[PDB]
Amino acid sequence: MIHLYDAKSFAKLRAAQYAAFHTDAPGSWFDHTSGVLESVEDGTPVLAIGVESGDAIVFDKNAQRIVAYKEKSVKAEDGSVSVVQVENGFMKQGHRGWLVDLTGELVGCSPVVAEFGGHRYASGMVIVTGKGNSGKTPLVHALGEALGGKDKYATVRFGEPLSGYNTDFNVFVDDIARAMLQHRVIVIDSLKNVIISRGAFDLLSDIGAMAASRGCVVIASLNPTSNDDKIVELVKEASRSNSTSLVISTDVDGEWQVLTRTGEGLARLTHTLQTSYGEHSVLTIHTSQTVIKNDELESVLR
Amino acid sequence: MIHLYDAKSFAKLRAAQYAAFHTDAPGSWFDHTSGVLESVEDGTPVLAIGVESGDAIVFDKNAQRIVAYKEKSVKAEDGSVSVVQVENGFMKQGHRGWLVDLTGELVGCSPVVAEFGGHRYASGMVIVTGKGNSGKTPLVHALGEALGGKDKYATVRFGEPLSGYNTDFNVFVDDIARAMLQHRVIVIDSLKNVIISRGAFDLLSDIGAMAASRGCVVIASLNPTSNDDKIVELVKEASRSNSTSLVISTDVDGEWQVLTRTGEGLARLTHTLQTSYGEHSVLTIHTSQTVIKNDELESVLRR
Amino acid sequence: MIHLYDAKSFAKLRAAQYAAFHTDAPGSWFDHTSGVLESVEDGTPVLAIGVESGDAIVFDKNAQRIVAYKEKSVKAEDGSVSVVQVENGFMKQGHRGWLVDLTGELVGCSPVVAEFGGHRYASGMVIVTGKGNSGKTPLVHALGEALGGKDKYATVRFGEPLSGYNTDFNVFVDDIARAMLQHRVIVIDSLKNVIISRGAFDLLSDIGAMAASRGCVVIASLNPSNDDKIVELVKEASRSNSTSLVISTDVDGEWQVLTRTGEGLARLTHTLQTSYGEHSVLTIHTSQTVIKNDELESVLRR
Amino acid sequence: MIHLYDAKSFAKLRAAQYAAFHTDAPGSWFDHTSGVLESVEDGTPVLAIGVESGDAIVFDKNAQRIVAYKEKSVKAEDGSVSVVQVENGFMKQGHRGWLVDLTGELVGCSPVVAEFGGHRYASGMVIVTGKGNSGKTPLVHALGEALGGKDKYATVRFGEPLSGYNTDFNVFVDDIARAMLQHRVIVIDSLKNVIISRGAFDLLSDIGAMAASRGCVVIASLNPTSNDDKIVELVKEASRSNSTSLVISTDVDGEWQVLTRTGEGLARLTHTLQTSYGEHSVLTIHTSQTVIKNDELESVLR
Amino acid sequence: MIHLYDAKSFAKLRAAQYAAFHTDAPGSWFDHTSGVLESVEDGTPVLAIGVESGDAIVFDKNAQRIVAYKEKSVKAEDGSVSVVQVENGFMKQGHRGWLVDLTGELVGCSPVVAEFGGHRYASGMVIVTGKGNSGKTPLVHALGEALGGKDKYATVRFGEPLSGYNTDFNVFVDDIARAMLQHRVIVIDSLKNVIISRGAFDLLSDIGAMAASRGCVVIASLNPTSNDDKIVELVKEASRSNSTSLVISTDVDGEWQVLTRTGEGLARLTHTLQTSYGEHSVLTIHTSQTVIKNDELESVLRR
Amino acid sequence: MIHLYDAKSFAKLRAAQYAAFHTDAPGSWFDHTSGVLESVEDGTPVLAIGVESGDAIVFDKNAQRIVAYKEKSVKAEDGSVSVVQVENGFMKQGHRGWLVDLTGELVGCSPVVAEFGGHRYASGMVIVTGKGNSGKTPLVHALGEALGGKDKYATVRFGEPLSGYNTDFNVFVDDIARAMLQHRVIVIDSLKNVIISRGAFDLLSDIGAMAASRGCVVIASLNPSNDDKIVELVKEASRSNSTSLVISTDVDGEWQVLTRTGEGLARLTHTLQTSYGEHSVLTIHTSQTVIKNDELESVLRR
Ligand SMILES: Nc1ncnc2c1ncn2[C@@H]1O[C@H](COP(=O)(O)CP(=O)(O)OP(=O)(O)O)[C@@H](O)[C@H]1O
Ligand SMILES: Nc1ncnc2c1ncn2[C@@H]1O[C@H](COP(=O)(O)CP(=O)(O)OP(=O)(O)O)[C@@H](O)[C@H]1O
Ligand SMILES: Nc1ncnc2c1ncn2[C@@H]1O[C@H](COP(=O)(O)CP(=O)(O)OP(=O)(O)O)[C@@H](O)[C@H]1O
Ligand SMILES: Nc1ncnc2c1ncn2[C@@H]1O[C@H](COP(=O)(O)CP(=O)(O)OP(=O)(O)O)[C@@H](O)[C@H]1O
Ligand SMILES: Nc1ncnc2c1ncn2[C@@H]1O[C@H](COP(=O)(O)CP(=O)(O)OP(=O)(O)O)[C@@H](O)[C@H]1O
Ligand SMILES: Nc1ncnc2c1ncn2[C@@H]1O[C@H](COP(=O)(O)CP(=O)(O)OP(=O)(O)O)[C@@H](O)[C@H]1O
Repeated sequence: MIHLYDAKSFAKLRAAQYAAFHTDAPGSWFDHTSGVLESVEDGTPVLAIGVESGDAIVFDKNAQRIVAYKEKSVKAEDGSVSVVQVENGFMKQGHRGWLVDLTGELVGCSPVVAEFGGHRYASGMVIVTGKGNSGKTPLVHALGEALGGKDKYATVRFGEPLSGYNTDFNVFVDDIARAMLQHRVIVIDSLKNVIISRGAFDLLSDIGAMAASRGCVVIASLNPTSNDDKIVELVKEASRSNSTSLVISTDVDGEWQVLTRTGEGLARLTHTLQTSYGEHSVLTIHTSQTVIKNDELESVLR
Repeated sequence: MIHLYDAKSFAKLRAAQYAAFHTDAPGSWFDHTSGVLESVEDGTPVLAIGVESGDAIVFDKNAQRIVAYKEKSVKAEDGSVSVVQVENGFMKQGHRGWLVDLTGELVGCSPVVAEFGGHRYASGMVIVTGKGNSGKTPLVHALGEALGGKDKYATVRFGEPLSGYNTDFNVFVDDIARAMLQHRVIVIDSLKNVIISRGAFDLLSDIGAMAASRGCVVIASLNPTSNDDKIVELVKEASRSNSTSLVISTDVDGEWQVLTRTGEGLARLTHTLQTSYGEHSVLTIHTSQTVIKNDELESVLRR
Repeated sequence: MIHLYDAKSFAKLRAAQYAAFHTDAPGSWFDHTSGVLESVEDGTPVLAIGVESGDAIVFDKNAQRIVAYKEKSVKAEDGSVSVVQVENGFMKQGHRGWLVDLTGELVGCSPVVAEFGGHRYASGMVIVTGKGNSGKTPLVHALGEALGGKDKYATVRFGEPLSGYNTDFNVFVDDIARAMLQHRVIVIDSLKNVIISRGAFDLLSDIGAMAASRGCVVIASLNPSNDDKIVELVKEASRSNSTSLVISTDVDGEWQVLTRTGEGLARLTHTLQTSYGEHSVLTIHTSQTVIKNDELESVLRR
Repeated sequence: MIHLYDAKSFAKLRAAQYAAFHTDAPGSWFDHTSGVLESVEDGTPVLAIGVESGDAIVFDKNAQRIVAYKEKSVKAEDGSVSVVQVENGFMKQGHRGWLVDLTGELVGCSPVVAEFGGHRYASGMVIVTGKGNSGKTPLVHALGEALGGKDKYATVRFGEPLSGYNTDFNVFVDDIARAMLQHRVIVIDSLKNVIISRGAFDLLSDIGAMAASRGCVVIASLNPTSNDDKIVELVKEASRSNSTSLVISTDVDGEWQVLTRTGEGLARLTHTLQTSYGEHSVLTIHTSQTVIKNDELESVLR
Repeated sequence: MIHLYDAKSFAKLRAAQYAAFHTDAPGSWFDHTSGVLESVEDGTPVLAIGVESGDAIVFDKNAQRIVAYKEKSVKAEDGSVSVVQVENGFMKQGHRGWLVDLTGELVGCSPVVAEFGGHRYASGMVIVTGKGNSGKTPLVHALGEALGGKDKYATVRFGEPLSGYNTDFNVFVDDIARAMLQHRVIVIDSLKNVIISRGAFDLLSDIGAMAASRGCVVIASLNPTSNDDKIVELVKEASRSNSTSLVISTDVDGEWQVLTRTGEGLARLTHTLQTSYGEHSVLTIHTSQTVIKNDELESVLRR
Repeated sequence: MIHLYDAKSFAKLRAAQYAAFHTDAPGSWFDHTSGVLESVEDGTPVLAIGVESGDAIVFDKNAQRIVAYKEKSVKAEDGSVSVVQVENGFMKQGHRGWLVDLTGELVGCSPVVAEFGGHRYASGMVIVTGKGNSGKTPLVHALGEALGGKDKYATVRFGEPLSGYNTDFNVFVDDIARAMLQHRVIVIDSLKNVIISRGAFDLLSDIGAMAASRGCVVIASLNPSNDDKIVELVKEASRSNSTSLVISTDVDGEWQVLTRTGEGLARLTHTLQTSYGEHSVLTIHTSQTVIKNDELESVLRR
């Protein structure tokens, strides 16, 4: 819905947005939204996500896909009406994203998902990428472990010529839906095959906001291997604007720069990570706030 | 409809167009068109806007979407007939835009929406853009507040990987329709995701005229930072010709140039704004008439 | 239909074409075709024009749109049959353009629409364009007034972010149809939004011939963007879709008018001076040379 | 159909092909094929041509369009079966082109259509084109007159912003069909608007063979005005390979080079024309065999 | 179907493939496959080829097109099932190409179609092409005559602005189907108009294998004289990989180089031809074994 | 399905992935998955693969295509539901790939398919490619023989102008399905014709994972044309759609083998020598080092 503001209520929102990342307890937003999801009546649609064609499939609070749901209308606070109808497995009426209000008056946040090694990490989508020798798959799994902390992290596998990997996009979004409904920390290997169908475009534009509204983090690897002007700019756009955070490799092997958006038109934060390998190529991130401007960001985006 | 003119009636129109921006009371056009909207019979379609596919959804005066409306014909002054029919939520007959006459004989106006810091601002669409370090989201909200004045301004959120943001285009146009039906000052964050489907193209071409006819201002942020020849020229065209005003960043951080179209084939006006940040990144525009030619405009249009 | 010629009847046509522009009374062709239109039986289709999709809508002599019309066949002089049928608002059978013969044996003309300041102006489409500081919207309205003379000129508004402007292409062609059925002098602001759907392409290719056959003039502004696809389409429309061309020059206020006088005839050029009065109203100052194709192509660069 | 050959019967064909251009009486082939057309039973389809969509409309021997025709099968000499069926104005079964055998065993010819000023001219399509100041519309009409000789030549008008011009492609092909069924010499002004829909592509590939099989000549003007690599190469291909002859302007104003294909894999012939203008821009070709190689042809094709 | 191999049975195949070109009697494969075709039951589909749309039309052993054929299933040796069904003139089930096994265990062959002037020529598709002054149409007819020897060669005409030429693609493939069902030596003039619809793409990819499996040769002219990067690379690909042999003109007028694939991953053979013209432009090839590497091939492929 | 991990269970997986390539008995994974396939109930769908259109055909354990199969739902361990339905030969519900779990908890492996000449070879897809004089078809057959060892290898033929070759894509995928259901070592000649329809794109993205999950190896030849669109698609398929890469070098007869050993594991390189015998039969001469991404990208240029 839309929101009305004056000087006073806008200052309150900016202060609440600041708190969502800087002062709130790591993972609290996730716990809150779980409660919201739990309070929903049984079989009521909570989430819809786009399939390859651009149609959308719909899920309830138990990550069960809904085949049939009679049309129902909900009048929101602003006066706008939300209609939802599902027929033969697909959304007849409604929109893509959260079909129930997870956020209320609190929007444009970057809720804090976890803290690790003296740094706070944002929910939403984190894109792991860059050129050079530093490996992306070992990094996503190490971050997934670290930010999961006490909790296990979920791995969604997609589009690699290795054993057990799904290559069907429609199963991919079904995995992603379920992961976001049930887990705070999610890893995606890999995002290469989506980078084009309507579903693939829908996902790039939908997932960061879906994740941020849930308070979960989706950590996807994206190898920018191609030299093609069409596809390489789509990697830059997804890295710059479709993602909530960006983890990118550097000149020095093992080293990475993390770029975090802290909220709606707020300062973007940067820090550096050191890493090293153990047995069977398991990566560990070494444990032991500065802002970045847009000219620094565009320089890094190469 | 079409309008017939001679030397005498054309001079009258140019003089009335001048008044709409230069002399009329800020926000008066908006108040007028509200009255017009209020006088419409209940459930009668007043506005239609295009969805992703290029179909269109339709609304009444209370920003309520219309599912069913029997075909009805209205004979305008020029002799042209307007037909409107809605079936299963979508427009079967009719056009995109205002389905009732908000403007009458007064066309090509650029109605003054507000005054702030010694400068008058136009209704229609304002595109906020440019390259460099100066931030666009803090600027749209500051302008939204300033031009709202005594009134609150409405925020439509779209296509950012942050909490509570809608990313479905069909909900976006539903938010925009409602905002324009009910508020003088509107902010859009952000216009990146529309910049391509028929709906997205329809919106770029429809919104400025919709806004200007209502006497409300839509203030949209558009980051041009990507470097593809296809998409960058579409940002220039939208900035040059789809927008009623243009707010663009400069070399000096915090500083912006405002370029305003004052009316149908009238002089384009430029002025400069200074800004600074307060607590939690809230931007304030500092408080305390010159024309710009097309070669100056094209020079500025490079970013 | 098709026309058969020998040396003698071809010389007659060239002489009649010469007269249509050079010697006939300004506006006489328009008056003639009005009479033709008036003589048509009531509700009989006279004009069809293409909508966004490439379908076409149809009108009668009173600029009223026709929803239903039973199939009817007309055998022309050459033996060719013209069939017209309208169903549910759209043309089922027939063609785009004038559905009744306005021209007879007299074709490839550039009928003279008006005279002003010692120069004759052609009916058909006039494209107003060029780069630099000289303004196009003030010029189309000044020309519209001047060529209207004793008569008012009709303004069709399209695709500008200003109050009261239509942005729906289907209403645009409905305005244009009506203007051409009822007025000698027509202004279009602006042609930028058509410059792509089938309707938009149909209009660029249809309007000059529609106008020239009626003996009315359509004066459209077209601001010429730096994309190779779109810029060449502006050159083609300026070179070959238009009957006349009005283009700005180095000196502010000054314009060159390039007029096609008929089917494979000499193209004529002259110069205009202009200045502004109050509320930005433009006046054209009151007080025959041919142009070759190498001069034309030189001028066509902007 | 297909044709079987040995050394002896192939030499006979080459000798008969030589005769079709070099020794046969000008216009004889046209007279022959008229007789063939006349001998066909009434209402039997003789010609089908493609409309904008790629569907095709069909005609009988009197250039009357056929709405309905029951499926009929004809067993040719080679054993191949030709099926023709027309329903609701369009071809349900059959092919584009001549639906009856005009040529028999005699194929790959360039039948001589006329003789004028000491030179023989081929039937098929003649494309008139080139850059520079020499005008194309005056030239097509002068050639149309000259090659028509005792007979009038037919003019098909298409896609110019002048009075009486059709701009609907479906009417254009209906005019062309009729012209070819009833006249030896045909002029087309202009071919710019086809140069893209399936019909337009079909026409470029169909018309030369249709014309050559009838023994009529279609003389089309094509202004190569565009500077676009996509469209300019399509003008070169149409000029090189879709046309039977090529008339192209030169450096010297008034002067043209005619390039004629004399038959299936035969020598291409070149000659030069002088021209000048009279009253109301009527062009006269001045009255008072050499082969061209492929490297000379490609040089000229610029 | 698929084929299983070990070292021993693979060596046998390579030796049999060698024989198909090098030692077998010229035209013997064609005679064999005729016998196979003759043994088929009446009206049973033997060949399907793609039309402009990508649908396919089907023929029997007498080159008669089939309108109706009830679904029938055939279990091959490998266990795979071939289903064929024709309805309303078009293939409802089945594939493009030979609908009956012409080849059995002997695959990847390159069967010898004829011998002329001390050189053996392969069945399959021969593309005649190149730039310069040497003419392609006189060459295809001369080769057609020479390789036909005692037998007449069939000419399929397509897409030239000359008398009696078909320009409809659907008739073209009907001519080609019939020619391949009934003749060892076939000429196509010209392949320019296919060089894009699904049928045209299907044909480029289907014809060489169809011809090679029959043991007939299709000799097509392809003028590459146009200069567009999209279309010129498609001429190179068709010349390099869609054709079984390649005949290409050289610097010296009248002279041509023939490049022959002798079999599945075997050595490619090159030789040179001299030619001259007689009466009414009839070309004669003058009468009285070396391998070419891929770098030599790619060098030659530039035109 | 998705998999949950902590530090401990992730280390176990990496150790199991290491074993799948490095320590497990060559071909053991293939033998296991055969057993799995054998245990399936008769006529139950086990594999679906995409046809030219993007629809998919489905097979059972005996490589017999399924025309009809009533909708059936299977609840997996993670809670996700797999639905399969086949109607009129095509998949109505379900996904592309293995329709039964071949891999369980063990995913992202590169199961060892064979050992030959002191080196271990991975299942999945091996792309054989490169520029220069070294021949690809003789190499795929030599590798097919060598890795087959005691077992015969299956050859799928596609898109060459030679006798007995299929050129229909729908038969190609039917051959591939069957080969993978029944054989450990598979050769494909050739992959040029797929390199574009939805099926062709689906296959490039599906085959490596299908093969790796089965524990069979598909060895395809791909000759790399000088078009920027198509050449980058060859690089992407070589870099990321394939499990291993065999590429020719400067020295004739010599090849470099690049092997992915598992999910985000070290890529291994070794060199092969070859020579020809009689009738062009190639023999690979009988008698671990890692490669970095900058070395890989250097090699990827051809
Ligand atoms: N023990 C070890 N020591 C150093 N580097 C290692 C390692 N194990 C794995 N890596 C690194 O991890 C990389 C593999 O991860 P990525 O960079 O994501 C490419 P990928 O995922 O294997 O395939 P892709 O290119 O298709 O995505 C290897 O190239 C290697 O540099
Ligand atoms: N306290 C502060 N001081 C200086 N600049 C600030 C600030 N708070 C916010 N900003 C500026 O606000 C900008 C954020 O808005 P923008 O960059 O214009 C659009 P966005 O929110 O980054 O979406 P995008 O990344 O998809 O473009 C930053 O570039 C930053 O420079
Ligand atoms: N009084 C005045 N003095 C000088 N120039 C004037 C003027 N009034 C108007 N103009 C010129 O006329 C121009 C307006 O017409 P145009 O620019 O050609 C159409 P536009 O308003 O830019 O809409 P567009 O987006 O379709 O181009 C202005 O740029 C201005 O320079
Ligand atoms: N009396 C005369 N003397 C010399 N040249 C003349 C002439 N009358 C006509 N022409 C020539 O004929 C030309 C017109 O024919 P074309 O070259 O075919 C262009 P067009 O047909 O007028 O428009 P197009 O460019 O849309 O096809 C003029 O440009 C002029 O050069
Ligand atoms: N008597 C003769 N002497 C020399 N060359 C001859 C000849 N007769 C014919 N030719 C050659 O045969 C060629 C004609 O065939 P090609 O050019 O290869 C295909 P085409 O018939 O021209 O169709 P295209 O123009 O669509 O390519 C001419 O280029 C010409 O050089
Ligand atoms: N006895 C031999 N000695 C040397 N080289 C041989 C040979 N036998 C075969 N070759 C080489 O192997 C190559 C054949 O395999 P490739 O070229 O890689 C596939 P192709 O036959 O060109 O079909 P393609 O069109 O799919 O590329 C020949 O170019 C040849 O150089």
